[PDB]
Amino acid sequence: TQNINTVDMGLGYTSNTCVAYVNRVRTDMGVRVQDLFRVFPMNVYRHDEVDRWIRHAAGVERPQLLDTETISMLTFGSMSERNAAATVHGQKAACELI
Amino acid sequence: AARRIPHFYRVRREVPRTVNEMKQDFVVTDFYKVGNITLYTELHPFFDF
Amino acid sequence: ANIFCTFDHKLSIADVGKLTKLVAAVVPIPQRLHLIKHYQLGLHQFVDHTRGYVRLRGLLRNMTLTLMRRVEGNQILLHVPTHGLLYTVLNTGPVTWEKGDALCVLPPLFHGPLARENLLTLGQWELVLPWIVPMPLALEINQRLLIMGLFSLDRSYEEVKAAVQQLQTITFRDATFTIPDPVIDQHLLIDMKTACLSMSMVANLASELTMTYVRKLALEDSSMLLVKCQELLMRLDRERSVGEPRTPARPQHVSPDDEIARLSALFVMLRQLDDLIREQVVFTVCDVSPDNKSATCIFKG
Amino acid sequence: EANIFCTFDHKLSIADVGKLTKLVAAVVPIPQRLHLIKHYQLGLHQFVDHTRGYVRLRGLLRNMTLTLMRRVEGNQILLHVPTHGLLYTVLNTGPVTWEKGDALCVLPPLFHGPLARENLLTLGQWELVLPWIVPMPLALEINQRLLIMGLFSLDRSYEEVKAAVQQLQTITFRDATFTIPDPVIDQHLLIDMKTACLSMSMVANLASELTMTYVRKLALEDSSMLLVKCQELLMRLDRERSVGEPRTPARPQHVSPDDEIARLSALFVMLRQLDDLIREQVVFTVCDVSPDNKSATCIF
Amino acid sequence: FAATHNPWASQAGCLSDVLYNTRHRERLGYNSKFYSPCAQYFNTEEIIA
Repeated sequence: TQNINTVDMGLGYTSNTCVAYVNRVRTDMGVRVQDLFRVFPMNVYRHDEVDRWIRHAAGVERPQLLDTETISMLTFGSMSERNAAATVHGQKAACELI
Repeated sequence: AARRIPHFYRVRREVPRTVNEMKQDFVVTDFYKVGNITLYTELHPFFDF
Repeated sequence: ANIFCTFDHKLSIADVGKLTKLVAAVVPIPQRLHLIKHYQLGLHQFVDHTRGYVRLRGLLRNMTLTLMRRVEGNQILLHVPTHGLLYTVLNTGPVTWEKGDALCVLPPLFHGPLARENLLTLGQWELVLPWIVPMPLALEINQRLLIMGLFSLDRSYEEVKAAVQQLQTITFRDATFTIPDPVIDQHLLIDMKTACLSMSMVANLASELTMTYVRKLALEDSSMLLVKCQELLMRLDRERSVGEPRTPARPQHVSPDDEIARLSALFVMLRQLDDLIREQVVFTVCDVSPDNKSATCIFKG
Repeated sequence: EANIFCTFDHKLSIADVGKLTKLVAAVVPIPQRLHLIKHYQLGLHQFVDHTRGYVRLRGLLRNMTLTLMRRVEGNQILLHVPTHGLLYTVLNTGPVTWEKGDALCVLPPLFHGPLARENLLTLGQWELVLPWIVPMPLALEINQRLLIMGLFSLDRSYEEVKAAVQQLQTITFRDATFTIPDPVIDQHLLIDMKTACLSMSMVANLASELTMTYVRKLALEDSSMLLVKCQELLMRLDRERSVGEPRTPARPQHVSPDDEIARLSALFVMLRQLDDLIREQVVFTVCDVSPDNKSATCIF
Repeated sequence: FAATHNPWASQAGCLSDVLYNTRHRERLGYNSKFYSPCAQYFNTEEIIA
């Protein structure tokens, strides 16, 4: 172990940085909106069949069988969204505001 | 069957519709979206499965 | 096997003086690095409003604990304990110790107390240390907070309020505490909620599955024990269904995907309780200092 | 005492000592805890028997002693039993990833699916089979899954249990799929089912009357997703029990704090008695894991 | 120099302020692992700091 430390021997500002060059974009400027059922997995509708029908018509699946990963996702929060099989466009990002 | 035409309606139960009816109610830019479910039904422009 | 833990923040020499009084005590660290930032030291990274106590116990169960050894001008010399070797641990726990006690480590209950850890804190960081409690007090206080969690739903009546008022007050040799209620703002914390609901549903699936499974094994060779098991469940049925409507019609035929889901659900809901079922011992004491300020304890684990 | 010398009746060529010299710090089982030992009882080859019971191999292996393989030099092995507590290093060949923080158990090995059947040692008919070193959640998962296999499958024809165990034998744990080879029922497995049924009968008996109706109360109060699944399970169990409506609960009469303390402490005792079937004690606590996931340093 | 350009977005109790405050998300039991862009805009605590 080598314990070093810095002391600013200049007043005001003596060192600058400059964003200068783009290599490329990590994301895709994708439009896949944020899946709020992954963001809030706990919440359901009060009536049962309206919850089932909204999840069916929106295409979002429910957890089928209960496991320690299901309760760990519901309690702690984890990687609920699974990695896509093919990604030519890279990372994706979009979120919504009224 | 011309006489027993209410005997089908004598039982009171919802009947599921076909996947053809599940297909025809889709607009042309939602037919290709992943939320559409009848994509495994269409395999050929001449035949429906 | 020593760890260095530095602080990025400015510390005074008076901060060292109020730090060096915690000279040989346990800290948790999440994993063993040779050099670690102080933001991972202590339970401050985990404690917040909406997690609760049982999260702290569960993440303390696998958090590696480390005795403190020395304080330097900027860094802290930590010493990881080893199995079977004696060490010196100071009793920062709220309960006095005696010779021959078995010690476990549980998260503290006086979060943000009047002491405020004797005012050892930082900018958006208060150093929080886990309690080292004797094993029987640890297990009974776990049971006490769990049955506090059961009555937290039905807080309408007043005799349950007197019962939980008994539940807050604990008794021990020159020790009395007011245990904080896990229900706050008329709602339970989520960890106590899932722990108690899983425990109750394990009891439910047991009470409705044990008959068919003792029959399924009792078609084999029989003993007196399964006979008295069936008789005990008959006692439960004859004291249970005295007001329920007759002919409930439980069938001997049931599709397999039901009962395999029932068994796996029962097993996972009991499986998520063993952080609070088993009390993994971590220390026993071979000699207690006078005024119980410290103790030469032997490490277990 | 500590360093245990083994031998070989057969000579090793350069290929044999070459594949032995990459087996350093591998854990092998020894049944005897003696000094001048022999290589036919080394490993699990004398104990392995297909169509005999995986649970038998499991019980004898958890009864077997463990030791560490270091420093062959030609017709010598130098097994060294690890002392309790001190840090050691391990090298596993079981195709399962590891973690710097979890614990370990030792299990009889499964077939991964490529079916190599070459553990890089064979002397004539005699081969070496290594016990799999498995991280703790996968270990208790396979233990509870063979327990459900033994508990469910009694008094059933082959087709329904086949449809159960084609999806029950498979376990996907951290991008790795495993299947249990020999689930055949045992008298020892019968005494596990005996302890299981007695423990669940006892937790059925002395449980509190409020905990028997607690999930009904939380059902009537709050609706959450896991609560929706719990209401689905409990109401399906209720309608398999009774077609009548489950009544709402009122003010519980028998409220007594010492009563709840006593009955729930005995309940915790009985849940410990049930969990110690599947909860195996640890064998290795990780200090460090190698980045290629081949070796590790574990404190035991 | 206008009062408000989205009255469903700038009040102290709108759907977005309760939807994207990590205070309010923590009160609602949100998945902490997911990241949202606009959470840096609604969180008033480091805004005050």
